[PDB]
Amino acid sequence: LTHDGFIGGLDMVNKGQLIWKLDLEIDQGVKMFWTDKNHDELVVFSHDGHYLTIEVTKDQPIIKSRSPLSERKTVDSVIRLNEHDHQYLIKFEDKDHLLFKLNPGKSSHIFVTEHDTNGIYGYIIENDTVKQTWKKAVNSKEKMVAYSKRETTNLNTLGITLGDKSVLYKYLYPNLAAYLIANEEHHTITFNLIDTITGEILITQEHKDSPDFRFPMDIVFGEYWVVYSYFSSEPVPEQKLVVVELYESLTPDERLSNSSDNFSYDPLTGHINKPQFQTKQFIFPEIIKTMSISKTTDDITTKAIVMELENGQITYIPKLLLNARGKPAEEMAKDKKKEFMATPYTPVIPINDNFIITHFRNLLPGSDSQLISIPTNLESTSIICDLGLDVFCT
Amino acid sequence: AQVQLQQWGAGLLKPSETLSLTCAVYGGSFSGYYWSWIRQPPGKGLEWIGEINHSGSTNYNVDTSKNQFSLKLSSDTAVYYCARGLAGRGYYGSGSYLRWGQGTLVTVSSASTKGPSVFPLGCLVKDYFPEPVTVSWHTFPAVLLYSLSSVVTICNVNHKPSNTKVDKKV
Amino acid sequence: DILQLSYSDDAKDAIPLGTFEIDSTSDGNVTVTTVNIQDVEVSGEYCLNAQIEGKLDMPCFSYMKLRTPLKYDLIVDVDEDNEVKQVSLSYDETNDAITATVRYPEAGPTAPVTKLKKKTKTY
Amino acid sequence: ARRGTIKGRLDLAASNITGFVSTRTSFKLYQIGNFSTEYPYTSTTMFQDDEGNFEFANLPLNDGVNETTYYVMYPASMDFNLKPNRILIEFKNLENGTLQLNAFKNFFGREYFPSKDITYPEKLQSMKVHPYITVELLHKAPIRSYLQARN
Amino acid sequence: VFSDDAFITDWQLANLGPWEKVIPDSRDRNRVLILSNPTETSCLVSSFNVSSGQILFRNVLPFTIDEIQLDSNAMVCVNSSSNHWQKYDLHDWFLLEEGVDNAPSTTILPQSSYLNDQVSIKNNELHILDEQSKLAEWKLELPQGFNKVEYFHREDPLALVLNVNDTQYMGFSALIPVWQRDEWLTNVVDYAVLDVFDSSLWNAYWL
Amino acid sequence: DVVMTQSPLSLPVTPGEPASISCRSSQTLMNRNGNNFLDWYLQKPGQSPQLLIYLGSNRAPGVPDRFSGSGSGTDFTLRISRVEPEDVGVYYCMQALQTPSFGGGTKVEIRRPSVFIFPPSDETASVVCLLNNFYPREAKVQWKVDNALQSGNSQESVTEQDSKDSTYSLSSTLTLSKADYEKHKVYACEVTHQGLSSPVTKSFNRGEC
Ligand SMILES: *[C@@H]1O[C@H](CO)[C@@H](O)[C@H](O)[C@H]1NC(C)=O
Ligand SMILES: *[C@@H]1O[C@H](CO)[C@@H](O)[C@H](O)[C@H]1NC(C)=O
Ligand SMILES: *[C@@H]1O[C@H](CO)[C@@H](O)[C@H](O)[C@H]1NC(C)=O
Ligand SMILES: *[C@@H]1O[C@H](CO)[C@@H](O)[C@H](O)[C@H]1NC(C)=O
Ligand SMILES: *[C@@H]1O[C@H](CO)[C@@H](O)[C@H](O)[C@H]1NC(C)=O
Ligand SMILES: *[C@@H]1O[C@H](CO)[C@@H](O)[C@H](O)[C@H]1NC(C)=O
Repeated sequence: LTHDGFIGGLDMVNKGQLIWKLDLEIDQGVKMFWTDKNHDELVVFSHDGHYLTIEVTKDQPIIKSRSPLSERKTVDSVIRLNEHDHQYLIKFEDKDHLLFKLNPGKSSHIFVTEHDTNGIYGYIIENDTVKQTWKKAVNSKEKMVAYSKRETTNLNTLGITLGDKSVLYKYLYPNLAAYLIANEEHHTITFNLIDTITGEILITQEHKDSPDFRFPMDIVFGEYWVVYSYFSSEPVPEQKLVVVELYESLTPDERLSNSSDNFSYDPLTGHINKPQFQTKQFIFPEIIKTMSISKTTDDITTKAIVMELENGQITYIPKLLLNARGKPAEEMAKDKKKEFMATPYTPVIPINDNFIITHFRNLLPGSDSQLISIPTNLESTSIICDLGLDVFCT
Repeated sequence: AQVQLQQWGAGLLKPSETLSLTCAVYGGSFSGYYWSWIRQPPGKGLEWIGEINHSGSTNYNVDTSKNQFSLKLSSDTAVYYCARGLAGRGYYGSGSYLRWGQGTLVTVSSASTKGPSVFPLGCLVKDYFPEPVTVSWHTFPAVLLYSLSSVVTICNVNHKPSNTKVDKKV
Repeated sequence: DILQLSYSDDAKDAIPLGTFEIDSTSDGNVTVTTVNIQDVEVSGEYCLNAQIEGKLDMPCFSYMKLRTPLKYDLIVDVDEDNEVKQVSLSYDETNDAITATVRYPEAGPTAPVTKLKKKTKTY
Repeated sequence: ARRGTIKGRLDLAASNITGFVSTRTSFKLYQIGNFSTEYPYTSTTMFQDDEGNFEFANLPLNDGVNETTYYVMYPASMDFNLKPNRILIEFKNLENGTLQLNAFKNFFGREYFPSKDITYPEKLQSMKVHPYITVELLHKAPIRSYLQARN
Repeated sequence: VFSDDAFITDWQLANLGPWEKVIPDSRDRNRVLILSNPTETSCLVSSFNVSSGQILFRNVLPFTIDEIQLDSNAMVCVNSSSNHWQKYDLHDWFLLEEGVDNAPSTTILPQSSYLNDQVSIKNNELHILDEQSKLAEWKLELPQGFNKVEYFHREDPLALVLNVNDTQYMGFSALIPVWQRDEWLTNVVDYAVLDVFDSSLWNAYWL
Repeated sequence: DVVMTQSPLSLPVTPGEPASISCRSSQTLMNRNGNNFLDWYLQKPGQSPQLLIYLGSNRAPGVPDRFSGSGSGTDFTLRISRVEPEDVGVYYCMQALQTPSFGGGTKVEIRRPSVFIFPPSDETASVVCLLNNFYPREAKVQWKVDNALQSGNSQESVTEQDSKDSTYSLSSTLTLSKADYEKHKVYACEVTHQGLSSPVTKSFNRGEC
C-alpha cells in the first residue's frame, strides 16, 4: 500500500516484476488488513475516512466495496483487533477512538494499547465500547521517544542451560512492552520495561552518559530479552547497544513461582512473578537508525537482530554475540558453570562486512522506513524486507 | 481520478469582503501545472481565471503553499472550485482543466446560519439557512430561506455550515 | 511532600484510600512515611489515583483487581533530583497492608572500553 | 568571534580508483569537551573535488586560558576501508593569543585522553596537518570486500 | 557464499516519486538532475543518464525544493531561516562551497515554454515542429494517457521524456518507445502478505 | 477580451445518432505552432466539470472514443459519433490564448411521469407534490382543496432530465401555517401535463398520517 492511493502485487521472485496494480480513490493510504485468514479479501483504509474492500484474485482485482466510516473524520491509525471477531480499532487525530465492526467477511476482556509522545495510555474494550484503563504521560520537560511491544512467540525452550546441565529459566511473561524516556538537562536516557496491562514498572535503568537526543534511538523486544540503542559521549562518542535479559531467578537453578499444572495465574490482578534482570551494553562503530528481528515460522534459529543504519546499509548480527551474563574472558577459562560454548562478553563489536546485505547497493530508504521480517519455510532462510521510500528484500 | 483536490472555507461571509477558500493537494506534480479557481454563479454561468505557478504568476480576472501544496485565494454568492491546469506555454499556461475540485458553496449574505429543521411525511426539511443539506441512506434543488426534501426510492440530512446532523424515517 | 492515594469508580467519585508523606532526610536519600491509611471494603476491578499537591498529579496511573487485605508494595520512583517521578503498585505477599518504597533508578552499567596503559612511554 | 575550520582531503591518488562515485562516503564531526551550547556541535560533509577535498567551517570555539574544544571526526568509506577509522581534534589557546591545532589518530574502542589518575600515561600519535588533514585508504585492503566467495 | 548469488538473490528497486524539477547537465549532455518527492525538511536530488533508467546517484538534502536554484552552472542552494548556503557541483555533487555570510547568487529556475517552440499535437498525435520551417518532423501518436512532456533535448544525443499516465513514464529517441519507468511505488506505509501454492481395503489394494 | 458564443442553446437529439455542436469566438485562436487552444467540457448535474477535448479536435485522456471535434480560426465544433442518454448536462467552450471565460451553455435536451404525494408533517406546514421521471418536459403543478384552487405560494423546483431515461422531474411545495393549513381536511395536488391526456390529481386525507 502506497502512501498515496494505490495497492499492488509485487512478486517476491523474478526481481519484483509488477504482478498487478490497482488504483484507489482514497488519496492517501494508511493501513492494510486481510478481512479474514483466507487471504482473499482486503480492507484498506483511507486517510480521509473511507474504507475500500478489494478482491485479490489471480486476475486483476475488483473493488468489491467502497463506503464511509461511521463518522467522516480524519484517521491517524488503525490497530488490528481479533481475527475471529472481525473487530478493528481506529484512532482518529483529535484522539478519538472508534470500534469497527466491518462485515461478516463473506469475563472475556480485550485489551489494546497505543502510544504517543505525550505518554503511554492503554485501553480496554467491553460491551461494544472503549474505555480508558489508565494513563501514563511523561511530564512537560520529558518526552516519550521510543516504544516497542512483545511480538507473540511460539515456544521452544523454557530455560537457558549451563555447562553442568543447570538451568536459569528465562523469563516468559507475554504482557510486556518496553519504552524510552529522554529528558533535557538531566541528560538521562531512562529505560522502562513496563507491564503493558497494569502499568507497573518493574525496572528502571537510567544513563547519565551525555546522550544526544539528536541522533536516532530505537528499541526492539525479543523472545526473553530487549535491546535498545542510543548515541552518547561519556564512555565515548559512539553508538551504543544496550541488551537486558530477563530471568525468573538469577540463582543458578530456580523456577520462581512458575508451576503451571493448574495454578492459572491472573495478570489483571497483579499476583504475577516479577523478573530479575541482567544488562550489558556494547560499543558500535556506526549510527543506528532502526532495528528489528528476523523470524521463521518457528522461533528456532538465533533471532538475528537486523539493523538499518544512517547510510541506508543493512546489517544483521546474531543474538549470541549480545550475551548479558558474559564475562571478560579471563574468568571464563574452564569456569564450568557458565554455559555451553559461552561466547565472551567482548564489548567492542567491530563491523564485519561479510554480514552486510545490500553489498554494494545504495538503497536510499528515505526519512521514514520500516524493517519487517517475513517468515518462510526452509527454516535456515528468512525474508527481511525494507519497505518505505524504497522497497528491498533479501 | 486519483490525484484530486480538496476545498476549505467558511459557510457565511457578509457582503463586500474578500472571500477565503483554501485548496489542498493529495497528489504529485505540483511544479509543472497551473493551478486556478473557478466560480459558478447559480444562474447557468461559470467564470474565473486566477492561474498561478510555483513562482509568482498572479493574473486576476491567490496565495500558494509549496510546503503544504494548499493553494489559497481571497478576492458574490457562487459555487467555488479548485482545479488543475496544464503549463504548456512559458508564463501563460495552456488551459485544459481536468481533475477538478469537488466544490464549496458560498452564500454571500449578512444573515446567519440556521440549522435545518427536519420534518417527516419523503423526508422534508423546512426553511433553513444556508444551503445545502446532504441526505444519505431523488432530491431537488432547495427553493428560496431554503427548504429541501428527499424522496424514498432512511434520511440522514446533514448540514456542515450548521453542523446539524439529523436522521429520520420516512 | 504529602501524597494522597485514592481509588475511583471513574463515574461516581474518587473515594479516598490513604495518605503518605515524602521526606528528604539525608543528602541524597528520600523516604516515605505512612501518615495514615484509610482502609474500607475493597473487592474487584478499580482504577487508582495519586496526587502530591504541588508537584505531581497522576490521575489514572494503574488499574488492578484489588482486595481489602491489601498486600501490595507501592513503588514510588524518584531520580537524582529529589522529585517524585512515578507511582505504581506491585504485589508482595508479606505486608497484609500497603507499605511504600521509594526507588532510585538502579543506574546502568556504562560498560567498559579499552583504556590507556600505565607508563607505556619508557616501558 | 574567531572560529575553527577543518581542512582535509582523501587522496585517491596512491589508489588508481577513479571510477568511484564520491556520494557514498561521508565525514562527520561531533563535539564532546567543555562545550557551553546546550547541545554539542555536530556536522556532516561531502566531498569538494576530484582529488577529494572536504572541509568544515564556522566551528564554534572556547576562548581564554588554554581553552580546549574536543572535536572528533569519523573517517569512513562505505566503498573502501580507511586506515585511520577515527580522528581526534584538539583546539587549544596559545598564551601568545593564537589557537593551536592538534589532531590524533585513535582507533575504534579506546579512551581518547587518559583517565586523570595514571601517572605518565601514553599519548596518541599526531599527524602532520600543515597542508591539510590527510585521510587514507587501507594500504593492505583498500577495498571493502562485502562479497565473500565460496572456495 | 555471496560471490555466487551476489546480485542474483538481492532484489532492489529505486523510486524517485513524481517529478517536480528536472535540470539539464553542464557536461555529459545526455544527463540531467532529477528533483522529486518534496518534504517539509528535505527533498530527493539525483543525477541520471537520460537515455536509460540508469540513475547515477541520489541524495536526500535538508532543504525545501524552492531553495534549489542555478548560479550566476553550479546549482546554488540557500537556507532561508538562516543565511546558510551550499554550492554543489552538478556533474559529481561536490559541495563546491559553503557559507553563512551571503549567498553567492541565485536564479529561479525557468518554466518549460515547450509549446510554441517544439510541440504540436493536432490529429490526436504529436508532431515536433522546428521553430522555423515547421515541417512536423518526428511525429508520434498520443498514447491512451498523456499528462506532460517532462524534458526534451534537441541536440545530437536526442532524448524525449513523457508523463504519459499518472505513474507511467516513457523515454524516447529518434517514434520508438526507448525505455519505460513506473513510480507508483515511491512510498509505502503498510504491507501484507499473500502466498502462492501448487494447483474397502481390498479395492484399496488394487486401485 | 475574447468572447465565445455557443451556437445551439438547446439541442434535442434522439438517442443513438451522430451530432455536432458549434462554437464561435471574436478573435482567431491559431497558435504560431498550429495549436488552437480551445477546449470542450461536460458537466453532469451534481458533479465537478469534466474535460472532453483539449485542442478543439483532439481528445484528452480518460475520455471515450465516441467524441471528437473539428474547426479552426474563429469557429470550432464538437461532434459525437453516437449519442447516448448518459451524456446529459451542460457543455462548455473555453479559450486559453488569454483570459478564459467559459462562455457557452449548450444544454443537450435529448428529450425531444410518476406522481407522488405524501402527507403533511407534524410541524408551520408543508405538503410535497413530486412529479418524478416525466419525459414530456411540460407539467404545471397547482393545489386543490374543497374544489378551490390554490396556485399562489407554490414554491417549485424543476430539475433537468435523468441520465438513464432522460425524464424531467420537478417538485412543488405549498407552505401554510397550521392555523392556515389545518382548517381543511382533504388536500390534493393536481397536475396538467403533455404526455398524458387528462389532468391527473392525487389526493389524501389523514389515513395513516
Ligand atoms: C572542562 O571544564 C572543566 C572546568 O569547568 C575542566 O576541569 C575540564 O578539564 C575541562 N575539560 C573536560 C574534558 O572536562
Ligand atoms: C596558556 O598556558 C600557559 C602555560 O604556561 C599559561 O601560562 C597561560 O596563562 C595560558 N593562557 C592562554 C591565554 O593560553
Ligand atoms: C606566538 O604564536 C606562535 C604560533 O602562532 C608560537 O609558535 C610562538 O611560540 C608564540 N610566541 C611565543 C613567544 O611563544
Ligand atoms: C549514460 O547512459 C546511457 C544510457 O544507458 C549509456 O549508454 C551511457 O554509456 C551512459 N554514459 C556512460 C559514460 O556510461
Ligand atoms: C535553516 O537552518 C535552521 C537552523 O536550524 C533550520 O531550523 C531550518 O530548518 C533551515 N531551513 C530549512 C528550510 O530547513
Ligand atoms: C494510463 O492508462 C491506460 C488506460 O487505463 C493504461 O494503459 C495505463 O494505466 C496507462 N497507460 C500508459 C501508456 O501509461
